[PDB]
Amino acid sequence: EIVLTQSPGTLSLSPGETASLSCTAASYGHMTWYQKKPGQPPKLLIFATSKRASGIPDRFSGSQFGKQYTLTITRMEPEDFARYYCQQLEFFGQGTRLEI
Amino acid sequence: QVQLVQSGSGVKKPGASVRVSCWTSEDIFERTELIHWVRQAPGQGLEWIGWVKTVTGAVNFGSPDFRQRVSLTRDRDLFTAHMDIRGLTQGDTATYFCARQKFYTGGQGWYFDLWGRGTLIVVSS
Amino acid sequence: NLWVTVYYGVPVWKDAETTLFCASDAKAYETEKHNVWATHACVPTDPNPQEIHLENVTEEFNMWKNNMVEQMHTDIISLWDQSLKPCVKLTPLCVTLQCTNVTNAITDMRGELKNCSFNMTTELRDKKQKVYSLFYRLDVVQINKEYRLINCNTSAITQACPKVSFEPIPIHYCAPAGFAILKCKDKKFNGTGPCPSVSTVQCTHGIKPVVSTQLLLNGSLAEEEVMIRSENITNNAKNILVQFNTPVQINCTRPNNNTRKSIRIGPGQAFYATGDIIGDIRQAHCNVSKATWNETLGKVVKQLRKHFGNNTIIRFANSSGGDLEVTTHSFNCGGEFFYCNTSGLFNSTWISNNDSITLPCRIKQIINMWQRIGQAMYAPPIQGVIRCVSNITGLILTRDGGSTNSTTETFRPGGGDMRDNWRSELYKYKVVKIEPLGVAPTRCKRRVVG
Amino acid sequence: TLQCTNVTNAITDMRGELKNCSFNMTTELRDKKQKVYSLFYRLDVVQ
Amino acid sequence: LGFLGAAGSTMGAASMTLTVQARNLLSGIVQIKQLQARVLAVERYLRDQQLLGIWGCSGKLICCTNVPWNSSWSNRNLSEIWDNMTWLQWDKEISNYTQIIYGLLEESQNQQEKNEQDLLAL
Amino acid sequence: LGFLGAAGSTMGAASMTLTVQARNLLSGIVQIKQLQARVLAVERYLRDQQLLGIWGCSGKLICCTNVPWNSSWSNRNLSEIWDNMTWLQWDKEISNYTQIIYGLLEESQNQQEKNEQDLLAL
Ligand SMILES: *[C@@H]1O[C@H](CO)[C@@H](O[C@@H]2O[C@H](CO)[C@@H](O[C@@H]3O[C@H](CO)[C@@H](O)[C@H](O[C@H]4O[C@H](CO)[C@@H](O)[C@H](O)[C@@H]4O)[C@@H]3O)[C@H](O)[C@H]2NC(C)=O)[C@H](O)[C@H]1NC(C)=O
Ligand SMILES: *[C@@H]1O[C@H](CO)[C@@H](O[C@@H]2O[C@H](CO)[C@@H](O[C@@H]3O[C@H](CO[C@H]4O[C@H](CO)[C@@H](O)[C@H](O)[C@@H]4O)[C@@H](O)[C@H](O)[C@@H]3O)[C@H](O)[C@H]2NC(C)=O)[C@H](O)[C@H]1NC(C)=O
Ligand SMILES: *[C@@H]1O[C@H](CO)[C@@H](O[C@@H]2O[C@H](CO)[C@@H](O[C@@H]3O[C@H](CO)[C@@H](O)[C@H](O)[C@@H]3O)[C@H](O)[C@H]2NC(C)=O)[C@H](O)[C@H]1NC(C)=O
Ligand SMILES: *[C@@H]1O[C@H](CO)[C@@H](O[C@@H]2O[C@H](CO)[C@@H](O)[C@H](O)[C@H]2NC(C)=O)[C@H](O)[C@H]1NC(C)=O
Ligand SMILES: *[C@@H]1O[C@H](CO)[C@@H](O[C@@H]2O[C@H](CO)[C@@H](O)[C@H](O)[C@H]2NC(C)=O)[C@H](O)[C@H]1NC(C)=O
Ligand SMILES: *[C@@H]1O[C@H](CO)[C@@H](O[C@@H]2O[C@H](CO)[C@@H](O)[C@H](O)[C@H]2NC(C)=O)[C@H](O)[C@H]1NC(C)=O
Ligand SMILES: *[C@@H]1O[C@H](CO)[C@@H](O[C@@H]2O[C@H](CO)[C@@H](O)[C@H](O)[C@H]2NC(C)=O)[C@H](O)[C@H]1NC(C)=O
Ligand SMILES: *[C@@H]1O[C@H](CO)[C@@H](O[C@@H]2O[C@H](CO)[C@@H](O)[C@H](O)[C@H]2NC(C)=O)[C@H](O)[C@H]1NC(C)=O
Ligand SMILES: *[C@@H]1O[C@H](CO)[C@@H](O[C@@H]2O[C@H](CO)[C@@H](O)[C@H](O)[C@H]2NC(C)=O)[C@H](O)[C@H]1NC(C)=O
Ligand SMILES: *[C@@H]1O[C@H](CO)[C@@H](O[C@@H]2O[C@H](CO)[C@@H](O)[C@H](O)[C@H]2NC(C)=O)[C@H](O)[C@H]1NC(C)=O
Ligand SMILES: *[C@@H]1O[C@H](CO)[C@@H](O[C@@H]2O[C@H](CO)[C@@H](O)[C@H](O)[C@H]2NC(C)=O)[C@H](O)[C@H]1NC(C)=O
Ligand SMILES: *[C@@H]1O[C@H](CO)[C@@H](O[C@@H]2O[C@H](CO)[C@@H](O)[C@H](O)[C@H]2NC(C)=O)[C@H](O)[C@H]1NC(C)=O
Ligand SMILES: *[C@@H]1O[C@H](CO)[C@@H](O[C@@H]2O[C@H](CO)[C@@H](O)[C@H](O)[C@H]2NC(C)=O)[C@H](O)[C@H]1NC(C)=O
Ligand SMILES: *[C@@H]1O[C@H](CO)[C@@H](O)[C@H](O)[C@H]1NC(C)=O
Ligand SMILES: *[C@@H]1O[C@H](CO)[C@@H](O)[C@H](O)[C@H]1NC(C)=O
Ligand SMILES: *[C@@H]1O[C@H](CO)[C@@H](O)[C@H](O)[C@H]1NC(C)=O
Ligand SMILES: *[C@@H]1O[C@H](CO)[C@@H](O)[C@H](O)[C@H]1NC(C)=O
Ligand SMILES: *[C@@H]1O[C@H](CO)[C@@H](O)[C@H](O)[C@H]1NC(C)=O
Ligand SMILES: *[C@@H]1O[C@H](CO)[C@@H](O)[C@H](O)[C@H]1NC(C)=O
Ligand SMILES: *[C@@H]1O[C@H](CO)[C@@H](O)[C@H](O)[C@H]1NC(C)=O
Ligand SMILES: *[C@@H]1O[C@H](CO)[C@@H](O)[C@H](O)[C@H]1NC(C)=O
Ligand SMILES: *[C@@H]1O[C@H](CO)[C@@H](O)[C@H](O)[C@H]1NC(C)=O
Repeated sequence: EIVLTQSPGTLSLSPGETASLSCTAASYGHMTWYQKKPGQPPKLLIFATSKRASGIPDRFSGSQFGKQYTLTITRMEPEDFARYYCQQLEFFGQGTRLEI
Repeated sequence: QVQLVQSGSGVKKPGASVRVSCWTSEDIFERTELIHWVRQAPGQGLEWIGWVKTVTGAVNFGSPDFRQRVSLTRDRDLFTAHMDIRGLTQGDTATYFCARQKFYTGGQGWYFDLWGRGTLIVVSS
Repeated sequence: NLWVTVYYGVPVWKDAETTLFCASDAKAYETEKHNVWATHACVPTDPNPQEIHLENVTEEFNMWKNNMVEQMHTDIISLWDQSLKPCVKLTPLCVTLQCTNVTNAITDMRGELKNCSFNMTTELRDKKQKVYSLFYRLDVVQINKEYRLINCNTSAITQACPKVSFEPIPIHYCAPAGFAILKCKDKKFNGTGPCPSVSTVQCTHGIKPVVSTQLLLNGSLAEEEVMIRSENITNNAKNILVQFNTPVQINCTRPNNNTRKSIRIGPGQAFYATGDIIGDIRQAHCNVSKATWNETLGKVVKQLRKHFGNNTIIRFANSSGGDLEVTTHSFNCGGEFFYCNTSGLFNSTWISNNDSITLPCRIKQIINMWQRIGQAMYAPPIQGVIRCVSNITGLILTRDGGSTNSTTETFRPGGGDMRDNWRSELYKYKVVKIEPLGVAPTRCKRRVVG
Repeated sequence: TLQCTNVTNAITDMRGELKNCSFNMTTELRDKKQKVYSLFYRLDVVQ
Repeated sequence: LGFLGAAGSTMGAASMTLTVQARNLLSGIVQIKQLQARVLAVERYLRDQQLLGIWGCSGKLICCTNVPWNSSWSNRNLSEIWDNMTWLQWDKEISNYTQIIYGLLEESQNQQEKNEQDLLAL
Repeated sequence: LGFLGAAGSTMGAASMTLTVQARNLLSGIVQIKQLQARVLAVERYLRDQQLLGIWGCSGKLICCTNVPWNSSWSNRNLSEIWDNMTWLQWDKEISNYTQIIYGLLEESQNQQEKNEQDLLAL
């Protein structure tokens, strides 16, 4: 059993529709999300509590039930096309990528 | 989005040791409970290495493969941190990052609010 | 029809923080008038038994949010600092030292002691003197014959006052009027969540300001069986309080009739330093009963399996590194500060399905309390005989992180944050405020005659 | 006692506003002294 | 039942101990942060007396008004409240009704009765 | 009117706000020179309450005596005082003999009333 896994994985997206990414984990707990672009350090998007991270321009949101958390991104804006990762304490997922 | 000042990059021979370090202003450093290190290998997801406590210097590593080859230190009067890696192998080529957490309440999960630009270590012939 | 009525004195309370009153044993003060914890004036201990069992009352507790810890911590630091203000101010002491290792010693070549000399000031501006005396290796660094004190670039090194005892004195905390302290009576309580049975007490009892690192010494003993408590169990940043149900006894000693020299370094400015040592010089150490320790760990292991499963392996290991204060067991015995090698206690693995352990120790005279930056205290030497006996009541442990290919988990000594010690005694108590105003319906009309 | 002259080899704006002065200052050790140098404004010093 | 022993009893039964609660440091009476604590206890005590004075209930543990009870505040029976509940539960039950009730007691009873009584006295 | 709105208004109208004034820190209730200030507020409150207790006026906003008003100290119509004056003005007219008035409240009413009540009681 892998402690933290992500889905759907890399997908094509169309701007104007709202994105949805999701991941699951062993046991239960708070979960958080980061955004990463090539050549750059990652940045925090959502606090592990699901509260929006400071400095984020109100395009990101999410919630959880059971062992699963879902992240959504407003209107699939191209500015946010990036690698995305889940984190649960010590573990990181394999990540996903936004394409078009 | 405050950046941590990161040390430079370079290339090492197998078996060589290397030091990686980062610096901040005193009003950034004092607020930090833990300084964490992570590794980003090409083609891989992000890997946790370990952390050092800013107050006591206590260290908690991830895989034992790091524990035997990695030592973490901190210096509160210089507002810095250092990572000492020994026994480098070709499999250790990766970008390494300095990152920090200022959350003092449990049950809130881990956070990495601050990041350095990171540095590249290349191990080769 | 019903009407509003008012009831003054209603027995309702709400969670609240308020400053608590310091209380202690006046007789302890009489035995030592300058004791730092006893203080010159305080509220009496109020030993009187609890009147109230609060039948049919339950409520939520959370020891991790218990602000009594912060007040205890603040007061302990404040008393310590205040007690040092009268002290001699040894700052002029930092001069170039010129020296070599101790020679013509009987010995136990240990490099722990050096025989050093320097140009020190005197009562007169015009005169200088050579002090000599001995130093511990831990207190000095090389500039190779030239040396400096290890904390000489800090704001000050000052002598502990020669007539102040640091022996822990019980401190009780009492509610202000209109407030009360509630105590959870549930056996083997988590320290968190709903408590099945509570009671009311005017003050806390039995709490002592005992400073230690890896092993809490002389604390309360778990009521029935070893308790494992933590803020969480998945977050490896958090410490675990082991809470033994039985004590593990330890003897600690220090050799050997070390003499003391009194030096004036200015008008009336007494400076104390280590003089010659009579007879053999041995490394300081402690004995822990091997059998007692082993039975004790077995009990801890049984409890850990409750959180990790019965198909697990529990491994213990020594410290991962960091400051001397976290990597070793530190304690104050007889006024001397010891740092001991505890690795002999943790070299074991536990798998589901007259002897003793001797622990070597080291001594330094310069102490930076509570990891404070820029300040240091110089302890004057204790004149030659240390004998100390203690009760180990529990450990502060951490768990190694990282993924596994197995059910094996590894635990190490950790923490070093003194607030975790205070919490191990204060978890039983909660502070609330009493709110008299209340209203309820009756049939009365408040008839009025005018 | 400070021993000094005007700032020299400066790009400048002879303004007498800045002086380049040196002195023997104490150190962390009673036995050692150091040369500090650094600059002073004219308003803060007298001959 | 002693200090707060009444908390384990019904609201009706608890009324027997109101004096005991008044004695047990509700008064603010003592047997430089310690000085501030003493001052605070006094301020809290006097405030509550003022509120009773505003209601015209001063000097009494139990006081009535002509302000009617709102059955919608609790949706519970008279005997249910007095026999099947504790004061701790009750406080939570009507806890958002303090602002209105407190205002009504002053406006509907105390200032009005005093004005009407003055007119009789004239 | 509201707090401080009331002082300016005719002495009669002001009576509607007596509780309002009591609530708005007149009572001295507090929400190291700052500590001294808190203590003094308490002393001011208790002193005035003691006067009311002496007069038998405690617990009341409006309290009467059997001592006649000294009309020579005010020289105005009853309705003139209540409708055409403020309390700020009124205080100046009767300020000089105020020591006498306070003494009369004790001597002419309370010392004698308590003695007579005791005689009836025994
Ligand atoms: C855990 O608890 C144990 C027991 O309570 C505790 O050990 C005790 O420590 C105290 C203080 O070190 C010991 O008391 C000493 O007893 C000797 C007996 O002759 C006295 O001479 C000592 O007096 C010294 O201090 C005086 C202060 O003015 C000086 O004037 C005098 O000259 C001495 O310097 C002192 O009273 C006590 O005997 C031990 N008990 C045992 C069983 O050894 C232990 O330290 C506690 N552990 C921790 C971590 O606190
Ligand atoms: C260490 O910290 C962890 C958090 O970082 C703690 O994890 C929490 O543990 C509790 C208890 O097991 C979990 O509660 C479960 O929640 C699920 C579903 O959630 C329901 O409620 C939400 C409210 O918004 C609702 O939206 C959902 O639809 C559900 O209605 C229940 O099914 C379970 O029965 C149980 O209640 C927490 O979920 C879990 N984390 C979070 C974020 O909830 C962990 O316990 C801590 N460890 C300790 C204290 O030792
Ligand atoms: C106060 O004085 C102490 C003692 O001199 C200072 O600590 C010393 O700081 C230096 C510089 O960081 C350390 O040097 C290091 O030595 C290792 C040796 O292998 C070398 O690899 C490093 O590159 C570096 O040169 C020195 O070891 C250290 N001494 C001790 C005993 O830890 C301290 O920094 C001073 N505080 C100040 C100036 O604020
Ligand atoms: C430290 O060094 C001093 C100085 O050498 C030692 O004291 C000397 O001992 C010799 C022999 O008895 C005397 O002749 C000297 O006069 C002593 N010097 C002074 C200043 O008293 C001292 O014993 C040494 N300490 C040790 C070896 O622990
Ligand atoms: C005090 O003793 C130490 C040894 O315990 C001396 O340092 C040693 O000096 C020799 C050469 O003479 C070296 O080969 C050793 O490696 C040194 N040891 C260490 C730990 O560095 C020391 O010089 C003596 N006294 C002083 C003032 O240094
Ligand atoms: C540590 O030393 C103490 C003595 O200082 C030991 O306690 C004594 O043990 C003897 C054994 O025959 C008893 O007769 C004494 O009555 C004990 N003294 C007491 C209990 O105060 C203690 O057992 C030693 N600890 C260890 C682990 O050996
Ligand atoms: C801890 O145990 C050791 C070993 O038993 C004690 O050291 C012995 O002390 C006796 C004292 O008469 C000596 O005769 C032995 O030779 C010592 N054994 C050694 C040096 O290996 C030690 O004193 C005990 N420590 C205490 C009680 O604090
Ligand atoms: C430690 O020092 C004390 C003195 O401070 C020594 O006590 C001496 O004991 C002998 C025993 O017969 C007496 O004759 C001496 O008069 C004592 N000294 C004093 C100053 O009175 C004690 O013996 C010393 N211990 C060691 C190991 O030398
Ligand atoms: C923990 O215990 C081990 C022994 O089981 C200590 O031994 C160290 O082992 C490493 C192996 O590479 C050596 O390089 C070290 O030199 C050994 N000791 C020291 C002091 O360096 C280890 O030190 C112990 N950790 C502590 C005491 O913190
Ligand atoms: C703490 O105690 C352990 C155990 O005694 C020490 O480990 C020793 O390390 C040296 C390193 O050269 C080895 O040669 C010994 O054989 C080890 N002893 C063992 C394994 O029993 C460790 O060095 C001590 N740590 C410190 C800081 O002194
Ligand atoms: C370690 O714990 C034991 C057990 O609680 C302590 O011994 C008890 O001390 C009390 C003191 O009033 C006695 O009444 C008990 O009868 C003792 N229990 C025994 C002898 O089994 C011991 O003193 C504690 N050690 C320290 C240093 O506090
Ligand atoms: C706490 O609860 C118990 C019940 O569990 C109360 O016991 C009551 O005792 C009276 C005595 O006449 C009986 O009439 C009641 O029926 C009992 N209650 C129940 C539920 O059986 C006890 O009085 C309660 N504590 C307080 C302070 O009231
Ligand atoms: C402040 O001045 C205004 C304006 O004069 C006062 O308004 C009075 O309103 C009542 C309403 O019935 C009228 O009968 C009055 O004639 C108005 N003024 C006067 C002077 O009579 C207002 O009441 C004044 N506020 C006070 C006195 O507190
Ligand atoms: C100490 O002072 C003397 C002069 O009084 C000087 O000769 C000596 O060199 C100084 N220190 C040492 C180690 O010599
Ligand atoms: C501690 O909390 C856990 C989770 O609620 C519970 O299962 C356990 O029984 C508690 N322990 C005690 C002593 O109440
Ligand atoms: C501790 O107990 C275990 C058995 O549970 C035993 O195998 C081990 O040798 C003991 N350790 C000792 C006696 O030091
Ligand atoms: C330091 O003292 C010496 C004493 O001779 C003096 O010559 C020197 O000028 C002083 N400072 C400097 C910078 O020269
Ligand atoms: C009772 O609640 C209703 C809610 O609409 C309110 O209108 C009514 O005035 C309230 N009664 C009292 C006495 O407050
Ligand atoms: C009181 O009990 C009676 C029982 O018939 C019920 O009809 C009434 O609604 C109750 N009053 C309440 C719950 O306020
Ligand atoms: C007070 O308001 C909160 C708001 O959600 C409500 O949940 C609570 O039940 C209310 N309490 C009362 C006594 O009405
Ligand atoms: C009150 O008004 C009447 C009007 O005739 C006047 O005679 C009387 O003296 C007045 N009383 C006073 C001013 O006290
Ligand atoms: C009050 O006394 C002062 C000072 O003697 C005097 O000037 C003033 O006229 C008096 N006022 C009254 C109302 O009697």
